[PDB]
Amino acid sequence: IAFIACSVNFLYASAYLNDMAGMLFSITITTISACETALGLALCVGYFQSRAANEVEALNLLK
Amino acid sequence: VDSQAEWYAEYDKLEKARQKRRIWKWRDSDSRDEYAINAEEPVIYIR
Amino acid sequence: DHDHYTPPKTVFEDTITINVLDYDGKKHAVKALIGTPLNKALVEYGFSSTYFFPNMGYYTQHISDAHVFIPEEYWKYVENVDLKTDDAEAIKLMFKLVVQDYQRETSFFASYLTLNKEMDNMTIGFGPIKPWHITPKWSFNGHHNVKDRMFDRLETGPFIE
Amino acid sequence: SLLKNYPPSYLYPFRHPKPEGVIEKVLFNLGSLFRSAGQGMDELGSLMLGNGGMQESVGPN
Amino acid sequence: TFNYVIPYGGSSSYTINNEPVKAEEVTVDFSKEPSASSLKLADKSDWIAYTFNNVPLMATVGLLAGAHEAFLHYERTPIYGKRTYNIIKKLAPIVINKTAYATLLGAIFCATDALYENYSGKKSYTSGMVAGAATGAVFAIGRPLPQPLVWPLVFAAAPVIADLFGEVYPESMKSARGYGTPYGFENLDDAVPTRNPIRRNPHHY
Amino acid sequence: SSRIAGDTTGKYTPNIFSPETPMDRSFSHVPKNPFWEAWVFRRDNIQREFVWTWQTIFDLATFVGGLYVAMYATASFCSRQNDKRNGYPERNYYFSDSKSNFVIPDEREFY
Amino acid sequence: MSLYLFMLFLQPLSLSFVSRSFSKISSLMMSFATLWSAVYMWFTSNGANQTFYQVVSWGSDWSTFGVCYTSLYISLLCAFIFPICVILVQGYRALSILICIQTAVSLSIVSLHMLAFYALFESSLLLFFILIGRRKYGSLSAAYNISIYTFISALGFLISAFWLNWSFGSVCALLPNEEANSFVAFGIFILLWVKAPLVPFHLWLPEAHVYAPTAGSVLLAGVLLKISIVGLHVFFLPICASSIVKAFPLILSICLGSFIFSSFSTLKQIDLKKIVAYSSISHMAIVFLSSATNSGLGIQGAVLYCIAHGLISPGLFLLVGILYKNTNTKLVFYLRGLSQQAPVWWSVWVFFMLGNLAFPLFPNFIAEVVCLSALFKNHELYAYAFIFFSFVGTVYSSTVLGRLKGGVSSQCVDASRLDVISWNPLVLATVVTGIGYM
Amino acid sequence: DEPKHQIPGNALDNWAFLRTYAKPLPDMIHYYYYVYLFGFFFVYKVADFPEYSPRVLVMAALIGSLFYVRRDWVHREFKDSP
Amino acid sequence: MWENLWYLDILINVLIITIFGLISCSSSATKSYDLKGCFIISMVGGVYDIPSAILWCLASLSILNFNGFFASLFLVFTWISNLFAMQSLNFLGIYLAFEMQSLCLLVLGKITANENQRWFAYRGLLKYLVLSLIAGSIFIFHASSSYLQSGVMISDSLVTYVFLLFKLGVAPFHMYTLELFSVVSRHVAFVFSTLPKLSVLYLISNSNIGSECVWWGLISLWLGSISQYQSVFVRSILLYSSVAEIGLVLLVLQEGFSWEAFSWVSIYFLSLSGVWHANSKFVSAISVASIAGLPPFLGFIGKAQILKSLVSINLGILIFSSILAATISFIGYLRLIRLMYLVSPVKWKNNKDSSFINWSTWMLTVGTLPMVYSV
Ligand SMILES: CCCCCCCCCCCCCCCCCC(=O)OC[C@H](COP(=O)([O-])OCC(O)COP(=O)([O-])OC[C@@H](COC(=O)CCCCCCCCCCCCCCCCC)OC(=O)CCCCCCCCCCCCCCCCC)OC(=O)CCCCCCCCCCCCCCCCC
Ligand SMILES: CCCCCCCCCCCCCCCCCC(=O)OC[C@H](COP(=O)([O-])OCC(O)COP(=O)([O-])OC[C@@H](COC(=O)CCCCCCCCCCCCCCCCC)OC(=O)CCCCCCCCCCCCCCCCC)OC(=O)CCCCCCCCCCCCCCCCC
Ligand SMILES: CCCCCCCCCCCCCCCCCC(=O)O[C@@H](COC(=O)CCCCCCCCCCCCCCC)COP(=O)(O)OCC[N+](C)(C)C
Ligand SMILES: CCCCCCCCCCCCCCCCCC(=O)O[C@@H](COC(=O)CCCCCCCCCCCCCCC)COP(=O)(O)OCC[N+](C)(C)C
Ligand SMILES: CCCCCCCCCCCCCCCCCCCC(=O)O[C@H](COC(=O)CCCCCCCCCCCCCC)COP(=O)(O)OCCN
Ligand SMILES: CCCCCCCCCCCCCCCCCCCC(=O)O[C@H](COC(=O)CCCCCCCCCCCCCC)COP(=O)(O)OCCN
Ligand SMILES: CCCCCCCCCCCCCCCCCCCC(=O)O[C@H](COC(=O)CCCCCCCCCCCCCC)COP(=O)(O)OCCN
Ligand SMILES: CCCCCCCCCCCCCCCCCCCC(=O)O[C@H](COC(=O)CCCCCCCCCCCCCC)COP(=O)(O)OCCN
Repeated sequence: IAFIACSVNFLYASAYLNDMAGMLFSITITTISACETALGLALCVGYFQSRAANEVEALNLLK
Repeated sequence: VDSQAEWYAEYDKLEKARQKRRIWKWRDSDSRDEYAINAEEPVIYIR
Repeated sequence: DHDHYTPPKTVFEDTITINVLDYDGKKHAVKALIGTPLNKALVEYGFSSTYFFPNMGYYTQHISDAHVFIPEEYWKYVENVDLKTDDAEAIKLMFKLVVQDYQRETSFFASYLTLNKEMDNMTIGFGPIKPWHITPKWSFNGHHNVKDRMFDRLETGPFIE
Repeated sequence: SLLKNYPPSYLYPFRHPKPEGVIEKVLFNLGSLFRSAGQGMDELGSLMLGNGGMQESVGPN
Repeated sequence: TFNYVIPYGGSSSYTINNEPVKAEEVTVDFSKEPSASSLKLADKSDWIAYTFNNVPLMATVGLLAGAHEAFLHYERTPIYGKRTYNIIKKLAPIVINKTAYATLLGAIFCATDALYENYSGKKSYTSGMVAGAATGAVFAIGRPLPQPLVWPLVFAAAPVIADLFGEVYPESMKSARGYGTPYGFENLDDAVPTRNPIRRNPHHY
Repeated sequence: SSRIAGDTTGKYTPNIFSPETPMDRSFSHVPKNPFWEAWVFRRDNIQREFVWTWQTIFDLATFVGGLYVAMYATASFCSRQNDKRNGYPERNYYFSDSKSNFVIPDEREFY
Repeated sequence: MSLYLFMLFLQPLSLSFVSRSFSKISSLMMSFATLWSAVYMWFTSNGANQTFYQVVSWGSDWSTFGVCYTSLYISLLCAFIFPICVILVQGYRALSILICIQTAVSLSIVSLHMLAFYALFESSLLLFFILIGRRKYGSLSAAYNISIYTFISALGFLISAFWLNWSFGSVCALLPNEEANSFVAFGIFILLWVKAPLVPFHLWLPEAHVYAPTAGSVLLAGVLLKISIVGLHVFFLPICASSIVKAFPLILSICLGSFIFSSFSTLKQIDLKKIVAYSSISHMAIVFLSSATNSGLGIQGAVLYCIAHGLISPGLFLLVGILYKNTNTKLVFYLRGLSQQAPVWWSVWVFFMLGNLAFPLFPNFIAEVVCLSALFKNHELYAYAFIFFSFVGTVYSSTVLGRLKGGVSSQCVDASRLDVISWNPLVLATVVTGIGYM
Repeated sequence: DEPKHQIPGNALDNWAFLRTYAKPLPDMIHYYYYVYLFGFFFVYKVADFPEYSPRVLVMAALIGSLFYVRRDWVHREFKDSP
Repeated sequence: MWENLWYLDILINVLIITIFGLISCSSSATKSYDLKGCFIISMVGGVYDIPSAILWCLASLSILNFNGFFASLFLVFTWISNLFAMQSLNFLGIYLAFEMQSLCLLVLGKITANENQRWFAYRGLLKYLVLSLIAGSIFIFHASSSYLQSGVMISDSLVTYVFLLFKLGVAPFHMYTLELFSVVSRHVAFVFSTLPKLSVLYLISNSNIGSECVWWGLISLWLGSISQYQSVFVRSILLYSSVAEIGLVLLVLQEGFSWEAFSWVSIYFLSLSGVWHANSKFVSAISVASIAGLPPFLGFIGKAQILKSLVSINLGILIFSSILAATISFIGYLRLIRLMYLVSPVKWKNNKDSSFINWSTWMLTVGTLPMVYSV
């Protein structure tokens, strides 16, 4: 959500200045964010598969 | 064993080393952005 | 002068047996020598490497400890430690990182208990331990399912893996 | 086994089969030269080593 | 000298002076001069104004320390269990008291510094030592025996370190250059620069 | 019960299996006393019994700091007298606040 | 000079190629050959060349090596005392450590570059950390003390050397530079303050001496304390004279306080090595103050008194090590009747203790007379202060001697042929210097 | 037997004091997340801070060091109570 | 089109090596030395200056001790990302390069963990990921505000300065290194604690990313030293040493001393190689001595460069702090020596794969005298 907010700000700036830099940076954000999310979801699934029986909320480290 | 010649040769070597170091310490910024400080340097940018 | 020499006792006389409750719930008779620390006797018996953790002190990580439950009658033989020193620091990190909530009033570490004659047929149990990490080689995922022995580990202690 | 395309060096590590390619043949001949030169150097060293020359042989069963 | 007969070192004539000669023909400076805000904050004329200008630093530091401790407490409290007590009622005293006591210590320090400098009329080490001594005395009002001695000493020592390495040190080594000829020795034949080296631009962050 | 370990001829061998105790360098070792050992341990580790008391602060200040203050005052007086003796201007010493820059006398100058 | 440096580099080199059973013999031969090379360096050093007898450079400012009056005396002293250390030490590990330490220390003395001096002198930092913290007879606390003290003082010295190299462009002694800055002067001074044990930075030396081996203690007392005066004459006084004259009352305060409190602390010792180690600290203050006067008498007297200390304190440490081998004790209270039980050891012990009390037929007398004369040239009270409080040394030396001298003992603990061979050179050198061949 | 240091306190009382460190341990990401965020915003705000005297800066650093509580200290002493 | 060919050749090289490795995948060669040499050759086509040659040298020395085609391929990806970080001219280049490098770090961390090590390694990777997302999101938000306000994307701004502070791992941004590198493979920790820094240093020097504030380097120095002295585990000691040293190097680099930091990073790579790839006690002892800054080895030269640059700028507080914090860190290094030779008998794995370890120890001992001109 935060990355989308930043990419939208860049598109807004591109419309404001009639410039193509923000459009390029926004497609770059989309690609990098999607790759990061895929890898992170891989790590989350692998982390959940290695949980021991005693571990209760493995995914919720923030507890 | 000419001690005077050895002494003066050694001192000359050390003094030359000091002069070379102080020349070596005269350094402006080598930053690629810094075209003002390096205006006279011959460079080509491929960008 | 020249008082009487005392012949030493053979191994049979100075062997005490301790009944140890393992993590699975089975009771093991661990024969041990008087004068040996509890951690060494437990290691020699053939308990798995997950049952033990290195002593988390600056210079004591070569020693292998265990979280053990000691009956009230044998609390006297546990060794006193000075809080203003770093041995207490090893002990405090071992509670903070390994034992955590699984602590009980009977919780102790094996190295600070020395076996003697009066501790014969003492019943102790391995205390539950939380997942811990020092190095990727020296860590505990939380699964007590490896069938190795801490004896068969020649590695002295944790360093850069 | 599952695969039958395993390299011959992998299947016969003790002795590689007879060289068939030109490069392999050249390597074989170079190895022969190296073996002879090494044995010559071995004997020259054994002369300096003295009586016995640190020679070794197979022992009887 | 490197001999056992005459004293080591040397002496310079006090009557003879050497005319200053410029290190370079044209001087380009990348060091910016002090801002008007810095001179305003450094002004100790009015002790109340000096105190009120410099306390926001102390209050900020106290707020970070209190926030650190309050978060250490908050992190521990269990979300899954509903708590009978109110967490902010527990946590607010921490931050508020830390910030208040820090601000009070900084206020004593700045006020005593300005008052001593005004009364003495001179800028000196002693103003910082006395302000630090008073602040450390306030720190150790009801504390056990070593602490009445140690805190006045530590709090007094801190301004001495600040003065020694923040003011005396830079001013002692302004002249030394590192390029061309040594500052004392221009008679020696070293490469003389038209311009001083600019290793970086004036900063703007 | 004892035997001579050392051999001047050079045919020395250590009889680790010998029934008789060798007369080696440990033969002359001092027997030692339990309480003397504990006194040595106590005396070396006397920092354990250190306690900050007003009496301790009083002693430390009055003797150590007092001797430092006395020595510094005496040295300053001697420096002042020597400056008057030599004819030098009052020297700018580190903690003396003097409006003179005289530090090292010029050898060439006549004072 | 070149021969001496080559032999200094050859000694550690030989250990790599020796059979590991010939190591002791090869090391002893190498030590004696280095001593002979030092004698050759003295022979090729003409007094006509007044500033520096010899200067050699091997391609850079760092590789500039030279000998002066102080450097030549200290280098001959270390080359003289090293063989005794070699025979006292057994094992390839110990031999390697001690040879590397001696190579680094002896290269430091003749170095003329502050940065190279720092690099060679601190190369022996872990070697003492390992040496003093050896398995059974070492203490980790003492090794930590010495290592940390040396690191902080040497880092301050290094920062001052960097500032000098930036400002002047050179940090070699042969190039005349003067500075009036007090920060750089203190940066150079702090190393001297720590290395020459001066109150309150003297705590490392005692713990190190007690828990170091006898060869290690001999080297530490003999030449590592003297490295302070090489640094003072070579790298501090030529450039930092203005600061020493500015701070002279403070310098006297610290030096005389070190003398007095070290003397008083010596009185509370029950361990023989600690008694000798504290005597060394009290002895260093006169040297430091005499040099700091920056007069012809002071420099010569300080270097002379350093030679006297480097001939007397190694002997006391060697005798104590021999007694500890014979008795397995260093407590004065356990040791009694040594006069009757060890007449030959007792004679040399009394002789060296008289040397430490600066009696006339010993080099310490001549050296002390010169140093006190320099102090009297500065002011009368300066000499009077040192002369009076010298009586404190007599009290503790006499108490130790009286405790050891008589009593009841059932053990013959007297030195063997090897031990007598070990101290004979030191006794001969002490006599020769005492009659005036300083 | 050898001379040994006297250990103040009783064995079981000292062990009970040490056992007060065995409490539920939060994971450090929660602290790190907030420190990272507020630190980024803090570095942005610092460039706008007024220039302070070196003496005041050093005193502020001293006060912050004195006021800083080690994470273990809160761990041992934390009570889930009013 | 010819200027584009220089960059295109590197792609074509990497792609054909990738497809050749995929085709020639067999149990007979699990250690693919041939593709490692091919990758090393391919990375020579990206050398254009001295800093790029240093990048190539470290990249090759790293790729020697990775095992397998796949990890070597991701090290090549890290090299490409680093090469573009050096050449980045505005916000977009910086962002693209550095989060590509972050992706390579995540992949390398994931693929060098055993099944028994997944519970902690994947946790550390996830925590690193979330912290990196914080840093990148703040960077790009402020970049959007700047691009709106100024109309141009200029890499000389506070935003990139703070983002590069996160990348360096200084003062409040060093915790991701502590959490991640504690739980990952020793080679992964070694290569990603040294190699990334060179690109950031080059970007800072060339694009004038310097601030007047000295708080962050000072905080890095003091915090690193004190935490190193208080840390029980050996990995944390080594990790905190880097925080302290990189804070000091950051203080030096802001003032324009690019040459000295470029020498320091290389000497630090060589010094850390031996302690991280611990196989012999003596090699680790020399490495630890070199990291301390100790005189007989090349590490003394590298630290001396930074300290010599410090006295030139004439900031007294920094020098005083440097001395005291250096002593505090020296205590921890002495702890490391004590643990090996003075605590207990030590037995280690016989991992006889010292590819460049012996060469690195030789270079640390030898290289002091040739490089003495620098200081
Ligand atoms: C809601 C979120 C919660 C956080 C709220 C804030 C969020 C952050 C916002 C902005 C953050 C940026 C600025 C914050 C400071 C930067 C630190 C940081 O971010 O690192 C990440 C850090 C976590 O990193 P970590 O790696 O996980 O923890 C490492 C430790 O081992 C941690 O393990 P530990 O805690 O168990 O161990 C602590 C250890 C760690 O060691 C340190 O803390 C190092 C700190 C040393 C000073 C740091 C450099 C100071 C330079 C400041 C520069 C500005 C001034 C310039 C001039 C100053 C000249 C010096 O120190 C100690 O043992 C306790 C003593 C603490 C100070 C020690 C020095 C004592 C000197 C006093 C002498 C008097 C005694 C005399 C009598 C003695 C008798 C014998 O996060 C924080 O700690 C932030 C907490 C914010 C509270 C700070 C309060 C004051 C801040 C300003 C004052 C500056 C002094 C620093 C005090 C201590 C700070 C740690
Ligand atoms: C043989 C002659 C070599 C002598 C001169 C070299 C120049 C000619 C290069 C000829 C190649 C020889 C390689 C030697 C150096 C490499 C440099 C280089 O190559 O580019 C520089 C050169 C021009 O750059 P430049 O001379 O540096 O001047 C540009 C500006 O001045 C901007 O550059 P800048 O940064 O130098 O600016 C001046 C700088 C002044 O900077 C300096 O003073 C430099 C100091 C020398 C440091 C040397 C160590 C560097 C380590 C790199 C090792 C070289 C790896 C070789 C890689 C390429 C292999 C060919 O001032 C500064 O303040 C900047 C800071 C510089 C960094 C600080 C220096 C510290 C270095 C780290 C030392 C730490 C100690 C480590 C341990 C050492 C212990 C002993 O570019 C070229 O000539 C073309 C490069 C082409 C390379 C490969 C292309 C041919 C093959 C293409 C197809 C490949 C695929 C087929 C493979 C075929 C084989 C299977
Ligand atoms: C286990 C040991 C058993 C063996 C015991 C050995 C016994 C030793 C005998 C004691 C010797 C006493 C001699 C003392 C005089 C010192 C000798 C000496 O120094 O030689 C002088 C020559 O002088 C003499 O020969 C003196 C004659 C000695 C005989 C005179 C009568 C003997 C009575 C003894 C009184 C001596 C008191 C002197 C006090 C200092 C060298 O002459 P120069 O060339 O000028 O040397 C330069 C001077 N300087 C050494 C300072 C560098
Ligand atoms: C002026 C120099 C000073 C500046 C220094 C920087 C410049 C460096 C110049 C010298 C660099 C020398 C680097 C030495 C590396 C050591 C060689 C090495 O690592 O070999 C490995 C290589 O390991 C491999 O992984 C092999 C794969 C790669 C093989 C080499 C690839 C060659 C690519 C071509 C490079 C040519 C350069 C391209 C054009 C410049 C073999 O060791 P292992 O088998 O893995 O384990 C050793 C076990 N033990 C020692 C204990 C017995
Ligand atoms: C690292 C230095 C830190 C000091 C360590 C001292 C021991 C710490 C104990 C804490 C006590 C607080 C610190 C006081 C030290 C200052 C010395 C007092 C001398 C003094 O009062 O004179 C002042 C100037 O000295 C000064 O204030 C400047 C003198 C600088 C201090 C001495 C520097 C060298 C000391 C290093 C010793 C060894 C280092 C180991 C710590 C007044 O001067 P004024 O201008 O105000 O005139 C007055 C016109 N109203
Ligand atoms: C917290 C730590 C500190 C707390 C405890 C400190 C208590 C100690 C205070 C008393 C110390 C002894 C007295 C010396 C200081 C006196 C006051 C200093 C002022 C001063 O210098 O006056 C001079 C004192 O006489 C002198 O020159 C010195 C005479 C006393 C020295 C001889 C007495 C002891 C002898 C033992 C040997 C020690 C010295 C060895 C060399 C004479 O005035 P002025 O004519 O010089 O003009 C100088 C202008 N103020
Ligand atoms: C702008 C900055 C403002 C100022 C800020 C100041 C902040 C503090 C700076 C202090 C820096 C000094 C660093 C030395 C720290 C003391 C040594 C640490 C104490 C210690 O416990 O070390 C143990 C042994 O050390 C020992 O046995 C050594 C004993 C003590 C060494 C003496 C110190 C050297 C001399 C001090 C002054 C020298 C001249 C100063 C100019 C080994 O601990 P471990 O390895 O078992 O680890 C287990 C962890 N508990
Ligand atoms: C409190 C008693 C003093 C303890 C020292 C005892 C004797 C040491 C004397 C060593 C001899 C040479 C050292 C040069 C001066 C060192 C200290 C002299 C006393 C002193 O602090 O004077 C200060 C000036 O020195 C300064 O401003 C700098 C002081 C030293 C800085 C401390 C740490 C520096 C470390 C630097 C490392 C290397 C850096 C190289 C770039 C202030 O006296 P004042 O003239 O202002 O009079 C104002 C009085 N009303």
